[PDB]
Amino acid sequence: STGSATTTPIDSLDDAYITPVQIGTPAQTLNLDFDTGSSDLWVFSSETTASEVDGQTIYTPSKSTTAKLLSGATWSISYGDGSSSSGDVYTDTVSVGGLTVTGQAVESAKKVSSSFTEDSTIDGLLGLAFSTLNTVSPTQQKTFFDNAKASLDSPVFTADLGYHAPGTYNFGFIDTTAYTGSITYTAVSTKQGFWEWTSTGYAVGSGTFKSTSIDGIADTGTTLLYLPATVVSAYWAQVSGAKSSSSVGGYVFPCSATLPSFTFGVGSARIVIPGDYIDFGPISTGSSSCFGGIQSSAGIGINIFGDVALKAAFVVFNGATTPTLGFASK
Repeated sequence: STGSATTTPIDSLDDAYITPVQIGTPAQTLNLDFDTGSSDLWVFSSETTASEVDGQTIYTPSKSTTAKLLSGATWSISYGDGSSSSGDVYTDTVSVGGLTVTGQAVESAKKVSSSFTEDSTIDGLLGLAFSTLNTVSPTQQKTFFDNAKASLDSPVFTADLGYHAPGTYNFGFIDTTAYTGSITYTAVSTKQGFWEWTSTGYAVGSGTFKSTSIDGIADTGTTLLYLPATVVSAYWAQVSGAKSSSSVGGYVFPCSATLPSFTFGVGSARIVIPGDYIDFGPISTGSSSCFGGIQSSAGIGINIFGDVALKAAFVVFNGATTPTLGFASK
């Protein structure tokens, strides 16, 4: 089997992407944030505290003839941005782009943190990291991809995120028309539960490529590109007026600036992020200070190839017995 679904930016900055997901019988369609940096499929639901729902579409398990409570199971998650959610668990039928999994753990939120409530466009998350990170207790549950894998034509999914435009998540096949050139594959460590890999270096604008190993994770659920402070300083030094602002929380630059591109290495190959992709707009409405899309990871503990980087590529998440990542230009 295969599946194919369009993913759509939630706003004009590409802050996140939502993909329609069918849950239950009859289907309840929720727009989920597919997140290769986490491993829980959780949804706003009829069980979510009413004051914490503000415009999201909810899953109502009592209206699904295929829903079953997973007795005793609870979940609780905290993300790198400080947000969180928790609740209980049902199993139900879940379909993405025509690919159906029966008995998928659907984690129903009883509580969500304010950032989720305040984002009416995201009805939940669909995790695509390794199932070892799944938070369900006392019996850890498998991701949608893990459950689907054996049925797929090939044990892979691909992320093709758009710049200010829709893109595609495919399951079970490589669309060879969706990228240019060849796909360069690179080794993955699953030791932290992430799609963790090592970039071979970087360049700023038309500058020379610096060969240096940068370990990080491919994370569709993170907006920006978080890299070591040395790398980030080298980038923003090429933007007149750019500076790191403790009060704003990162590098800012004059909105009148033209940003240079940023290149990252994948083996001997190179992925070029156009300068425009690094502009995240005014820090507040009407400001002439703009927020940068490349930020320091120094306070995170891990480097994160978030959407800024991933949307410059066609990305293969190869879930074979030894997983690997593939990147192509597009």
